[PDB]
Amino acid sequence: ALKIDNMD
Amino acid sequence: ALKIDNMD
Amino acid sequence: SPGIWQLDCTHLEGKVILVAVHVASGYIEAEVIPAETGQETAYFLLKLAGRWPVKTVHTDNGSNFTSTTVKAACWWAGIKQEDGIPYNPQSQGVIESMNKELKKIIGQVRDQAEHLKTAVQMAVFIHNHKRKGYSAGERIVDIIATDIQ
Amino acid sequence: SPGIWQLDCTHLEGKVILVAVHVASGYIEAEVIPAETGQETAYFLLKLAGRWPVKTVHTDNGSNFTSTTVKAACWWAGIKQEDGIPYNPQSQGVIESMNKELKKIIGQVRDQAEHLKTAVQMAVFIHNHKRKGYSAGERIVDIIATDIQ
Ligand SMILES: [Cl-]
Ligand SMILES: [Cl-]
Repeated sequence: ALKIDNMD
Repeated sequence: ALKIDNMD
Repeated sequence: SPGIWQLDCTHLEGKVILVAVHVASGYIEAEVIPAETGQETAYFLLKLAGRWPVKTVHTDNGSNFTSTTVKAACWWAGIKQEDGIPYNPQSQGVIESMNKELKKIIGQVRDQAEHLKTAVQMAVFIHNHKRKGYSAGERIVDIIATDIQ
Repeated sequence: SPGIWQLDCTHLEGKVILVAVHVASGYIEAEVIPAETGQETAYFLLKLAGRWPVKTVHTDNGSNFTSTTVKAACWWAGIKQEDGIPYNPQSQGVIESMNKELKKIIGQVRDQAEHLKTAVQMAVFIHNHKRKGYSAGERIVDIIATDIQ
């Protein structure tokens, strides 16, 4: 999700 | 529950 | 000095952020929970006392002071559970200004995190690494190491 | 020295216990998750780096070494993400003996806790406070304070 905690 | 993390 | 911590509970995004502050250094640890209960507070203090040498905790409100489960965790971990009455009036202000600063930081990082709990740990990191010049993470290690020696 | 940590993942009760070991002291932090994923490992490292000055982490397997989410958390927190190949063969044995010891302690406390995660935090507490005589909690503070000065 392009987040540090969920790069998907 | 008489447990340290749940005394009920 | 070295073993005294204070609990603090603030709200954001419809959830609760529970914080433990090491009073002498300003170093903090925090977690996000859906609501503050004795059971969650007790588990949080068990985590804290396995990580730092926690002698006394000033609880954040009378419900967590009274809670049998918080008392059980404090007994298990060898912590003196105390009230958190601001006998020194400057204390209310210091905690309030901390919660304000933590929420500011959370807003600054919030778009880098899917979950609030990630943003709160980013805020914990920035708070504990900021130099004031030593940081609060430096000051708590120095204080505890001085106590050990 | 002061900033090197190693990840370790062990299984109990159908769940996973993720552990970070500060290599020079033997101090540990741990959590229980339903299964080891890059996202959970990344969040765990972000917590750890907000609490201690983590310079390098030796990851526990090639999946968490490769994970883009673990790489992102390590970039965010300023950690050098490394492999955890036991170039010193004595390492496999030290980690394995640690997992055996932690499971033994979990078993000894397990009936005082409703949830496994509480028993694991009780084991973390007993492990970090045990005097070997200094405890691992004393040694990690000693080591980091010496580094700061
Ligand atoms: Cl609440
Ligand atoms: Cl797994």
